[PDB]
Formats: sequence, C-alpha cells, structure tokens
Amino acid sequence: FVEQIPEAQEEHERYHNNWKDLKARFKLPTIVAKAIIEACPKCQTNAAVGTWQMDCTHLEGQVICVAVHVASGYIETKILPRETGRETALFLLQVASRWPIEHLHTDNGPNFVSAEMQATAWWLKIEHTTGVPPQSQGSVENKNKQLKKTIQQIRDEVQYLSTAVAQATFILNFKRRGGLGDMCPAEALINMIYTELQTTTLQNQIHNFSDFKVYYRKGANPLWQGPAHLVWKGEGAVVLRTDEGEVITVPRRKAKII
Amino acid sequence: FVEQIPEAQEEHERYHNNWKDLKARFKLPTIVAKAIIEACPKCQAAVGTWQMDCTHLEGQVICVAVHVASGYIETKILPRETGRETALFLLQVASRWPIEHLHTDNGPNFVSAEMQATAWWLKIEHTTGVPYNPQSQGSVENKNKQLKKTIQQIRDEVQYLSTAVAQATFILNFKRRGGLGDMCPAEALINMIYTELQTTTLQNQIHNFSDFKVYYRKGANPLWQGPAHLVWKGEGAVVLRTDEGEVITVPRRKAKIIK
Amino acid sequence: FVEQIPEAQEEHERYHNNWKDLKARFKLPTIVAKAIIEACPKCQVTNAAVGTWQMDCTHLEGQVICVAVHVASGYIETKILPRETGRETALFLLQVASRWPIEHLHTDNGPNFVSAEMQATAWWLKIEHTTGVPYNPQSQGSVENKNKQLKKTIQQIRDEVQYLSTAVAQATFILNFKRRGGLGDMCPAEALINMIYTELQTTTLQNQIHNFSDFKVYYRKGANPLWQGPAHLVWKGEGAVVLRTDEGEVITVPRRKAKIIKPYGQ
Amino acid sequence: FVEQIPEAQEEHERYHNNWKDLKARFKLPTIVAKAIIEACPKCQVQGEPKTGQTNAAVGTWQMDCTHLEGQVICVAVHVASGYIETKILPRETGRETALFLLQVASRWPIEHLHTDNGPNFVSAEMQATAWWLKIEHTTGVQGSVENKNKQLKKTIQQIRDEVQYLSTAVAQATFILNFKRRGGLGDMCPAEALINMIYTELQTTTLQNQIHNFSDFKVYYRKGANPLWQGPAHLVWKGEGAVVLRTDEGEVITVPRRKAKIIK
Amino acid sequence: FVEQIPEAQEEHERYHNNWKDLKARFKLPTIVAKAIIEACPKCQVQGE
Amino acid sequence: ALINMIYTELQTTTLQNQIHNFSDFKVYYRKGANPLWQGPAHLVWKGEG
RNA sequence: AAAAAAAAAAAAAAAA
RNA sequence: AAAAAAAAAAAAAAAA
RNA sequence: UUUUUUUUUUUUUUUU
RNA sequence: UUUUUUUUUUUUUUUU
Ligand SMILES: [Zn+2]
Ligand SMILES: [Zn+2]
Ligand SMILES: [Zn+2]
Ligand SMILES: [Zn+2]
Ligand SMILES: [Zn+2]
Repeated sequence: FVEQIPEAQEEHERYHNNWKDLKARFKLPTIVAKAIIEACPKCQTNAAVGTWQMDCTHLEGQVICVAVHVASGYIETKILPRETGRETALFLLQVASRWPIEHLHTDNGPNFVSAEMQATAWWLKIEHTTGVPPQSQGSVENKNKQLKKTIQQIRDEVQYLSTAVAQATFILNFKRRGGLGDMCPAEALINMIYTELQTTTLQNQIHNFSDFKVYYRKGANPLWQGPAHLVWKGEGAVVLRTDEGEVITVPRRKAKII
Repeated sequence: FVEQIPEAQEEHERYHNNWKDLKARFKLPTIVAKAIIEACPKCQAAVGTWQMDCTHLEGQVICVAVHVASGYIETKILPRETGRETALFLLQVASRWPIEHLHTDNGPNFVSAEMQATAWWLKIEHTTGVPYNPQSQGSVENKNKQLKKTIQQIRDEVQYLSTAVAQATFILNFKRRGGLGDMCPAEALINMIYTELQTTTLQNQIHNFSDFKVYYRKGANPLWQGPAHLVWKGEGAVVLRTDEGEVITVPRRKAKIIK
Repeated sequence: FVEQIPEAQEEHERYHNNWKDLKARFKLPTIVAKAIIEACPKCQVTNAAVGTWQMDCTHLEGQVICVAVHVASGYIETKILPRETGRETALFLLQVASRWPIEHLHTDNGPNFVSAEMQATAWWLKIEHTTGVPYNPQSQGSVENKNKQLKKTIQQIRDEVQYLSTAVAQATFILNFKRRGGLGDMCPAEALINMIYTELQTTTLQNQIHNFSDFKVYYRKGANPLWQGPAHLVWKGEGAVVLRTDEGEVITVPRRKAKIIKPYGQ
Repeated sequence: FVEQIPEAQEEHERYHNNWKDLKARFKLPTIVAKAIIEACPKCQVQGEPKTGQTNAAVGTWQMDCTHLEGQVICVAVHVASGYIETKILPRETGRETALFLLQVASRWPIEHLHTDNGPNFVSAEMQATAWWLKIEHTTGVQGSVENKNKQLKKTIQQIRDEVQYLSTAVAQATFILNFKRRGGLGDMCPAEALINMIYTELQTTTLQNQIHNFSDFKVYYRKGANPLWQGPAHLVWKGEGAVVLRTDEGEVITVPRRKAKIIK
Repeated sequence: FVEQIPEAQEEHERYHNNWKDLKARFKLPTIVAKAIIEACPKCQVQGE
Repeated sequence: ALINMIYTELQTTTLQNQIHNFSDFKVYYRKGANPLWQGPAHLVWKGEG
C-alpha cells in the first residue's frame, strides 16, 4: 500500500471520502486513513452518546422512574418505593454505574432539584440542567406511551408489577427492531459507544505525539529530508506528514526522531 | 419449515413479536405469520419504506426522499412548494426503486389531492403524522443535516446549486461507508432488494385461500376433527388454524378440504 | 383460473402490460393472456459490460426528452430538458451517475454532447465518453427500439394524463416495472439489480478478508490454563473457531476457550 | 506532566484509582503513578491478576449472594470481561433472585448461567424466569465470583466512611470497579471490554452472513477414511500444512493438504 | 370470448353441461372450457 | 436355519451388552414446554443420547 | 467422450 | 504412495 | 382419465 | 479435575 497513498490522497481531494472508506478501497491500514483524513483542511466528545432524560410516572398507585437515552431507544426502569430525592439520586447513581453518562435532562420537580441529586451529580461530575430545552421530548413521551402500552398488554399474565415492568423493558429493548440497519435499541447504543471510543482513541493517539520532528530518507535517495511532523510511531514503520501536506510511511531504519 | 411453525408460535406467546419479525427470523411466509398473530387474542425497516421531507437553502426548496433501512437518499430542487411538484417527484422516485410504504409530515403539500391521487394510482400505503414504527423518527433530519454539511465542502468549486446538490448526493450515496458491515448505502439497498426479490420469487404469492373449511386427523384419533380455517396449501403438508387458536401442520393424507 | 380473469383485466386498465407479464403474474395461459391483450383497443401483439450506458434526445410536442438507456438489461431513465444545451445534458448525466454505477457512456456526435460542460462532468466522475457509431449495431438497435417503445407508451398513456411530465414518468414506470423482457422472464429493473449484485461479489469478499485481518483472538490449548496469543482469526463458528497463528499453524479451538477482541488502537 | 500531578491526586482522593488507570489517563510515567498510589493509607500496589477461569464465553454469566452488615447482596459477574452488577435483596428468597435475574437479562445478552445448589437457586420462580428468557441454567461446581466479591467488599470498606447509607456505598463501589479501574488483556476497564466483545461478536456474525453463497477456488476434499472424493466446497483458507473449507450446508472443516484438490 | 365466460358459468350452474357442449356453443377454446368445468364441485373431466 | 438364528441372536445380544441393574432410580423430567419438574417416574433405560 | 437445442418414453408430488 | 503394529496430541458423547 | 412441478431414460441436430 | 465409547491429527517400526 506504499504506492497507494498518493492515489488515496487524490481520491480524497476529489470526492472527500471518510476514513472507513479509504481504508477499505485502497486496503491501507486504519491509522494511515485517519492521518489522511485529518490532513485535510476542510474535514478536520460529540455530546450525543451520554445524554439521558429521566422522568417519573404513576401506575396502580406506584411510582416508576424511567431513564431514556436520547439517541436510539434504550430505556431503564425502576419501581421507586417512595417519591423522594434520595431514591432518585440512588437510581441516577445506578444508571451512571451501569452505562456512561455526561448530561441529564429532568423537569423542575421537587425531588429532581433536591440537595441529594446535586451532591450525586457533583460526585459523578455530571452537568445537570432542568427546564425546557427540543423535538426529542416528543420521542421521550412516545417511548413512555409505548412502555405503558406494553405494560398493559401483558399485565394479566403476571402477579407482581415489578416482573411486568422488567418483562416490558426486556421486550422494548431486545425484541423490537427498526431504523437504520435494522438494529434493536440494545445494539444501537453499543454501536455508538464503540465508534465514539474508537474515534477518541485514534484522535488522542494522533494528536498527542505530534510535536516531534522526523527526518526521513525516501526511496534510494541518501539525502535526509524534512522536517516533517510525526503522526504514528510503530515497531517497524512510522507515518508522517510533510510541510506540503503529503502523508508518507518510512521505515524506522530510514527515520530519525528529534 | 415443519419444525419451525410451533417454535415460532411459542415466541409470540412470550415476547409478542410482530409478523414482520417472524418472517425476518424464521423465514416464514406472510400468510402463516398473519394467521399466527391473528390467532392470539391479545393481538388484533422493510425493503420498501421511504420517508420524504423538504428543506430550504439559499432561497431554493430541496425535497429529499430517504430509505430508512439503508440510508439511500434522492434529492430534487422543486421550483415551488406545491402538491403537484411533490407528487411528480414521488412518481419519479417510484419509477426507479420499488416503493410499498411512504411516510411524511403533516405539511400542506403532502395533504393535497394530487399526492393522494398519485398514491392511489401507484397503490402505495401513504401515512402521515407520528411514525408508527418506534425507531426511524429522526433519520431524515440527520440525513438532511449531513447533506447540508457536505454541500458546503463542494459549493466553493461549483457555479450552479443544482450541480452542487447532485455532487453531494453522489458523494453521500457512493463515496461514504457506514458501520456494522462496512457497506455504502447503494450496496446495502441493492443487497436488500436482491434478497427480497429472491424471497418473493420463492413465495410466488397468489394464495386466494378464502375461507375453505378443513377437517383434520390429529394424533391417533380416527374421528374427524374441526372444522378449521385453511391457512396454507402445500404439496407435502397443509398448515391450518383452529377456532381455538392453534396452528397445526398436517400431512395431506389426513386432511379433507370443503369449499 | 377464471377467478383471476376480472382482476387482471382491471390491471390492464391502469398499466398497459403485455401478455408475458400477465402470464407470469396471474399464472394465466398464453392464449387467454393474448386474448386479453388483443381486447384492449390501444394494444397490439447483447453482452455489454455492466457499466455500459447510452444517451439520446428526442423531440415531442415542442419539448426535449433526454433518455439514458442501459445496454445489457434495458432499464431506462427519462428527463424533460428545458433547453437543449450542454449544461442540461451534463446535469442529467450527473444525476444519472448519482444513482447507478456508470463506467462507459456511448453518445452521438451532436453539438450539445461535445460541449465543455459534458467533458468536465465526464472527467469528474472518471468515465470514458465515446462519441461516434457504436461498435455493436445491436446496442444501437436496442436503444432505438427502447425509444420507439417509450414513444408508443407515451401515446397510449397521454389520453388519461393532463401534463406531459406526468405522462412521461408513468410511461417510464410502465416500461421499467410492468412489461417483462426476454431471457429469464424478468423486468428490466430486476435484471439490472441482479446483474449489479452479481458484479459486486468479489469486492465484498475482499472487504471481508481485509476486515477479518483486524480481529485478534486469545485461545487456550489443551489443559494448560495459561492463555495464549494473540493470533489471526480465520473463521468463527457456532461450535468452534478456526485460527491461524503467526507461525502458520491452523488451530481449531472450542468456543468456550476462545475470546475475540478488536482493539481500539492501531 | 507537572501540572497533571495535582489533578491526578485529586481524582485519586475522590475515587481510588488503579495505578494503571492513572498511568493511561494523565499519561504519567510508571514511577510517579506508582508513588502516587503507594502514598495512600488504604491502597496497595499488588497488581497481581489471575487467569480468566476456564469457561470464558460471551453469553456466560455467574451469580452469588453474600452477607454484609446483616443484609443480602446479590452479585452477578460476567466471566469473560469482569463486569459487576450488584443489588441489595430485602430477603434471600427465590422470588428476589428471579426478579434480579430478569432485571439483569433486560440489559445485556445472557445465554448461560452458573449458580450453586442454594435453596433460592432451585425455586420455581428461577425455572419460570429461565424458561421465559430462553436461558440455559446449570447448577453445581467459582474463583472469579469470589475474587470479585472480595474486591467489592474491599472497595465498600474503602468508601464506607464518606457515605451514610449502605446502598450508596455499594453503588459507588460498583461504579469504581466497573469504570475507574484498568485491567489486563488490552488495558481497558471491564465495561469497555464487555462492549468491545459484544460489538466484535456482532460484526463477525454480520460479516460472515454477508458472504454465504459465493467464493473462489472451489476445492474437492476427502473426509475420514472414505477414499471417495466429495464437494465442491467453498475455500476459506489455503495453507502449507492444511486448508480450511466451508461447505454449502454451512459446515467448516479442516483438511490436510494431501486430502484437498484445488481447481480454478 | 372473455365476455362469454360469465354467461357460460351461469348456464353451467343452472344445469350442468359437458365441456364439449360449452366449447361448441360459445366458441370458447378447449382450455378455458376445461377450466370452467374444472371449477365445479360436482363435475369431472372423464370425457369417456 | 439354527446356525442363522444363533448368529442373529448373538449379534443382537452383543449389541445389547445386557448388564442394566437400573433398580428403582427416580427420574424428574421436563416434558413439553413446561419448565416445572414433573414426576417422579421410574427409570427404564439410560442411554447417552 | 463433454456442452447446447428439438422430439419421444417412464416415474414421483399436486388439482380434478 | 497403500496396509499393519507401538507411542504422542486434540475434539465429541457419558459417569463423578 | 385430463392438467401443472420435479426426477430418471431414448432418438435427431450444432460445437469441442 | 478423574475415568470409559467414538472421531480427527503427529512420530517410530515391519512389508508392498
Ligand atoms: Zn476532505
Ligand atoms: Zn400476541
Ligand atoms: Zn392495453
Ligand atoms: Zn487510595
Ligand atoms: Zn358441473
């Protein structure tokens, strides 16, 4: 793939592809594709993976707290013995310990603005905002209505309400598909989390070790060329960008790093 | 699928799946899935689902139709936001790819008589308002945002807006790869269409089973049992449903059909 | 099959199909299908590459109709050009290339097919624009037949449709989806989809191989509790996995003794 | 990295992090991170993990019930990665265990279980829940769940002073163990490891299902002692010592080179 | 002869007729007349 | 005829191997889709499959 | 000896 | 290259 | 006894 | 982890 790099660069300069297509059309590895993408002046946390909305509902005289991911359709439900701030804080702590979370959108209820919730948010380093935000609220209410309908559908076949709530949550999470790629809500969340983690790791790796200066020998030319910014340093080869924007790969034996 | 009919039914007893999910997982015909869901007292992403919406840019109206299950998009610059133009765009889209379901918001142009006439002519199940499917509620908005983002990268080296729109659509459809399979939208759409074509060719449809009565011999009981509705007539065996709500596949030698 | 006789007739009221399509859809015999076709007053009775397309222009009722025809299958696309100019033809070519893979365009030597706009558009998509008499007369004959059939269908449909564009779109829909073709008894759209899917088999295999070259697997061999690896993954099964170690050995490991990880690094 | 030392110290003082986590988070060298963790009254630098037991599957979980401060704590541990799910049961009864299993199975894919012969693990509620979720249940004769319980107890003791109630302490300990504690086999926390395993399983299944009816270089093979040739079958891998084949029926078979013929 | 199919069916359900007679009267082809007699619960295709 | 019958019986008995000694061992079985244990029922034949 | 096309014979499944 | 004998490795089923 | 789907055989013609 | 039945591989020896 040594000679494929100029072709990939010209292809991106023409069509503006993404790295997952460059790494599959020219068979070049992942980090080389990321470096090619990030060398483009136009292409170069999304705050959409860790946004959750919490609400409380009444059913049969009991209180059910539902936390819904804004993206996809993942939900988590718990029957609260008492509508108090301590139980809400405990449920938020459990949700945070189960899945990553960064933001939280709750209403102006007395329990959501209590001191315990603020203490939990401060301990967990969570930005919590209460009030009127957009159109995702409609989807949240739609999810709540769907949960209520599923609860009513199979209520008669069980004795306790907690078992019915758990069954409804399982049905809504793992047994209902639809959307892009035909993925249930329990797989879309995992897909977004994995893609975000991969992007963050690659960006950190590329942009951390970037202040180095590497002199390289290209081809049979014995003269030392450069200086060029170090992109990726490996066991056998290193990829770097020259001041002209060209990204190339040079073996360690032909590269000197300062 | 003799051994698949009972087990699939068991699924509907526990999680209460849908008939589409039954076809997707158990590769069963639509008629038997409909019989299964109908038999349950509680109960009373496809290859042909599209979502159409409009947007404004530089004083020009752009209409975008998006396939929810793959991400394929099609764009057209409408001279005016009228019912006739949108109906013509829908007719043009339906003449290239198979359309069996169209969903759109409650805008005035989507409610006009021209759209209804076109949908009736093309035999399309057109719905408006809140999407019945829980998911796919924001795919079109994300696609519109992506198109608006990519059009700016190309607008600089382009004279006319229509050329920029066409280039952006080409780039989005062919030059970008998705996740969980690593397929661009066009390849995924073509694969889904091919699979559906093979399945429908195998099915051959044309059932017209009506309300033919069936008498069946179950187990070792010699006496006739029933009468029961007819669900599927096959050369090797026949699938039937009883008035109680049980779906049973029996060999032809122990089935008598009365019209 | 008499019960299908009425309904099929109703279909011929809307879409003017041929006897082949009715026979293939409603399972009617050939003679009765031909009789149904004849009963309508307004009715009578190549091996190119996958990415081969042709373009043509026609004049009808003071309007310019641009037709792009697939050569191998017969799938067609039509547009109403406002004014016959190189810019409009280039825009139509760009629009067609944004839906289907185009690799070779055959046109005539007209004035609007040689303008700088057409050359720029063909260079942007990296396609070979050939102008002149086609090498195979069969392709030209098929294109002319497609144009004549489009004109006939437009004439048949125009009586029930007010505007010209709607009639052209309906004729295109009928030609692409309703009337069947020759070998295989498939519609032009179905044949095009099948050909494109068949052509796209090697690329998916190469992509799968390249992606599988990324996963790592840690395996346990024998009764030794210490884990081993990392090794390249060859195949993953429901019961056991097949791996290729760095030394070249091929090892089958039960599923309970194998753990597959795709690292975030590299 | 002089400016990162106070931030790392504050973060460790809030939740006690592993030395590997501090090394891989603030990019500090090993020596300074080890000095930071070592200079803590209730922290050690042991860093001696053990093997991943013997049954390591994606859909295999475990269960246990421990007693602490006169309360019953139910713990479920993912064997392959090390994920921990904890709950406080009002009573050590079968119904509570069934409810907890139903709650756990509603979040992550479960296809197996490994419990002991306790009275609550053989109740009719357990059988009904297992039948409803299509979960295979085994009982009888481990080390992983005991180690996780010991670590959870140690973390609870570490964080018990600050909090007032016990449920909050258990939740905080679970949060610390799941996320803010780096581990081996790729240097990732258990939650990230579990997500990675699930995603790679899904991707492998999808990619394998993408190609099922076409390949290159169909080959003929001889199976067992039967000298009759068989095939043709799709070629998956061609090697110097042996070849890996996939037949039309979906079976994968390894065949020595002397028993395979390649055609083009 | 498509318009004569309902009349032939009505005549057949009034009194049952042989397929040869139906073919001779309404000038239907053999296959369609055989189909008409075919769709009768109390008729056969012996023709002996 | 006697030799043929003896040979067939010898093959059948070699396949059987006898030596059952099943005694009154009790069995709990899961029949159909019912998850609850049913029985108890006497053991008749213990086979690998 | 292998491939393709046309005609003829028999058998199995299905409707009458 | 085929048959026979001895030793070694892995997997499936069964009892603990 | 008639008609559709599948399978197994015979004859003729065109190439290798 | 130990023991029986079956299957798949490696090494050595004796013949063809
Ligand atoms: Zn770019
Ligand atoms: Zn139901
Ligand atoms: Zn007609
Ligand atoms: Zn500490
Ligand atoms: Zn009659």
